[PDB]
Amino acid sequence: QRQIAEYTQRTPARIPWTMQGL
Amino acid sequence: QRQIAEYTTDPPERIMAGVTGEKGPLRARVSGARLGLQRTPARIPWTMQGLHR
Amino acid sequence: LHALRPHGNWDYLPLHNNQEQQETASLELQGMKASVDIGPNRFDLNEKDLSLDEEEQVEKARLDNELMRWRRLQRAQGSDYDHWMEAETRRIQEMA
Amino acid sequence: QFVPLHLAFPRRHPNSWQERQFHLLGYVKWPKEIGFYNAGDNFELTPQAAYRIYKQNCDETFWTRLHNEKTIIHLLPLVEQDPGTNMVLVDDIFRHHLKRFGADHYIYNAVMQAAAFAKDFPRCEQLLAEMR
Amino acid sequence: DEIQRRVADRTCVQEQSTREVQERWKRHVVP
Amino acid sequence: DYKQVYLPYDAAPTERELERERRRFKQAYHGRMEHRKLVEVKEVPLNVYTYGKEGMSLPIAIFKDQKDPVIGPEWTYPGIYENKIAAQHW
Amino acid sequence: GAFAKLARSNFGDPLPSSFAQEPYFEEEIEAHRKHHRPDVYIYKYNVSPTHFSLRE
Amino acid sequence: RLPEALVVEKARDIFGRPEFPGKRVLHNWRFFIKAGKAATGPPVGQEFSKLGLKAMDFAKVFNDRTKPHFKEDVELIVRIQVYFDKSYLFTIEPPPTAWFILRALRLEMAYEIAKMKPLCWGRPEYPLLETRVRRVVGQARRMGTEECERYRRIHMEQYTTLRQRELEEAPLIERLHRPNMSPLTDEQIEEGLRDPCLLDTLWRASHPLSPYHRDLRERELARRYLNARGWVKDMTPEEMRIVFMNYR
Amino acid sequence: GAKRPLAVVAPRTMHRYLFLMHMEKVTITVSPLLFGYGHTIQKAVLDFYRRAISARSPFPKDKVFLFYAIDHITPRIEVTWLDGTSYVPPVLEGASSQDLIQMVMEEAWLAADRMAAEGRVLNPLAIDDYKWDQLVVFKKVRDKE
Repeated sequence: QRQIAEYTQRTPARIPWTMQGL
Repeated sequence: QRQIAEYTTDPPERIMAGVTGEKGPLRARVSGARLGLQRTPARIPWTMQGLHR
Repeated sequence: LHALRPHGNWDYLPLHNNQEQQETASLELQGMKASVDIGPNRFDLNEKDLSLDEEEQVEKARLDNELMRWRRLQRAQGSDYDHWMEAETRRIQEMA
Repeated sequence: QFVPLHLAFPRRHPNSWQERQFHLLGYVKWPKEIGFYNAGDNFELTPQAAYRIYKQNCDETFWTRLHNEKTIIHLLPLVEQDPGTNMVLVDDIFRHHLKRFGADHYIYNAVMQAAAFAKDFPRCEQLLAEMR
Repeated sequence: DEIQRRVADRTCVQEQSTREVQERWKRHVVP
Repeated sequence: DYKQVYLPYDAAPTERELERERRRFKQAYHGRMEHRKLVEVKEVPLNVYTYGKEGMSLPIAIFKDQKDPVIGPEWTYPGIYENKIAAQHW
Repeated sequence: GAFAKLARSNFGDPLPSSFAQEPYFEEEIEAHRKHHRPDVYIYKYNVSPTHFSLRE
Repeated sequence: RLPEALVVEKARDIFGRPEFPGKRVLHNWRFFIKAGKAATGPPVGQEFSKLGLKAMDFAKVFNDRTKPHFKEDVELIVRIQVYFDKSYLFTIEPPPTAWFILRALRLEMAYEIAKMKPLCWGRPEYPLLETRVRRVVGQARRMGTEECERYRRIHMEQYTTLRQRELEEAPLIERLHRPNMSPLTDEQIEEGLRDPCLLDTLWRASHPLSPYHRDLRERELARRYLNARGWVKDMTPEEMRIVFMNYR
Repeated sequence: GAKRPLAVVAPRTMHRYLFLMHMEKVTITVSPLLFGYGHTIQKAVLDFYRRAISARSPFPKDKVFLFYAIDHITPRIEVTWLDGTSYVPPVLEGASSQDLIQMVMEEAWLAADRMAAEGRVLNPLAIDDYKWDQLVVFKKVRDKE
């Protein structure tokens, strides 16, 4: 009674453009 | 049953459960149980006796 | 050779100074230089990437065992009392 | 070249040195009922002593599914010899395993092999179906 | 106890939950 | 050159005050320890009240359209009142 | 000989390698078996379709 | 504290950090080149001849970038990083503090100068200038009341709250480069994941003997020091330092 | 599904680099959340990914894929061959990047044997620009000692 009273996923990495664009 | 398995099993055991070595099972899986250390074969070679920091 | 020198076409690239200055340089122009055009971009290429054959592996293990036994034999060669006392007092001064 | 550096024969240790090194390494001479060194000089634990240490250390923090598996392994020949009374011990081990760790490939395969030795193919089929 | 202390100190990458659940079951079953 | 954009005060100073401030700033100490010797400072500006406090344009621009940035009050700059005490030769 | 024939040159390298002062080699198994060995165990012995061994 | 908006935009454009590929670097040149001048001799051309690359291709883009909308006769730093693929990345940087002090001499001046030298133009706030103005005045020295008593504490409070806000808002890249004792947010996680150099900083933080691992090691050593010479378990390092300084 | 029995003895080679010619694709899922828990494992997996990017291939950037998993148990490496078989090299503590490379290359040789036995044709290994880049450091070390 007293207690109630007190109570109330998988993302791919981004390669840099200097490496992926060529 | 499933919840008790997940609550008792640790990441290392649940990783090494399905792993198998070249000489057979993993040494960790084989020696995880030791009813007294007198029963251990001590199959570590002299090149592997060493232990890094 | 002066006619077909490297980068000799830059005089003809821009047909006019105004048209050349109209273009605005960006950091992409700097970044594009770091990318090799013909070959693929690779992270690292060092001596550790050199694969070894069976004979090379056996020879390397033999050289390592030779180095081990050489260190062991030098522990006794340098154990001449003079050099041994030298190393002993050096270690004493190091720890002190 | 002809002067040998090392020598495997003749031996370089008398009989007393065997006992000396055995007591130096830290091993203890246990009675035969607990365990002994077999023909291959490997330490072998009696199934009775295995079940005893199981009953005594099943509650401690260092007990493991692999320890239960090894206990069933040690009980296997006694189970083969007498499938009537030793299956009770195996079932007790499985009950404690379900209480502590639960369902596991280790314990299920161990009890499957135990039933296979005890000549219970219906029980083996039941265990496989339970796994599935 | 010795081997678990050594392996914990030398690994240093683990989770205390697995070590705690076993000692809790011990506290619940033994005394 | 230094370019006086605005005056930081409203009362023009006098020659006697300017000279006394210059003579007072002409001497300064070097280091903070037992080996402390009094030295004379060189290249003292003719004005002290309007040298590096407020109302000047420092020629530190890097850019075409970047004008010589103006000099603000003492208090618009953070940490400075504690720097005047802690940024010494300890 | 094959490499020398491809390179169109004779090779006379002497004493290429001695075995060892104590040659030792452990047992080697099939290419697929040495990496796909299952953990099949019986009473106290690892049992593979080609090998036996002691387990603990 | 912050420069003019147009000056900041212009600085962000000129002093940019292109996405580095992360290859094994060969070396790093720190050269001093002016805006309207093309260096192709001993300072830069000799190095490019030693390396085998063409200095003309670099001088062309440099003169195309730094020459317009810049004041004439302004010494600018250039950091060039060369990789194992014989490829270089050059980044422009404002004049050195020595040149700035020389131009100023022919705290207000010092702060206005230090306004031009942040560590990253992507965030001109971090780091706070009042920390680097100390080094600026130190280099200047190496070369050659009622309002103050309240402004000191006002500035102390502002510095402390801004340092706390920076410690809280440290991004994922800064978190991986240097550890942080504040909870990490999923928003900052995604912000760091969008960055391409995440993999490179991750590898550099995973490799041992790194600054990140050194900070972790010194944290562990401080923990062991507390566990060994602590009066009580729940002892804070501040009170431990107080005990040390008061007990000698 | 093969017409001939498989090989018995495998070639012995210290595999230092990857060879993605007989390999369709690789997906390395790694967790960038915390590294004080996997300093060894994270470093090993990251350096393995780096070597896979720098591996021997015409365009390894098209075959290598990296996946950040914000909430992951342990870094995984899935390899799919030309046939489509899925293999998982287990990663444990103490395993090095060279160890992972050797595992993957041994399994790749086994899979290539399987393809050749099933009847699938495979592009053979020959002299490539990667081989020239490797002879570069070969010349370097032979001039060193």
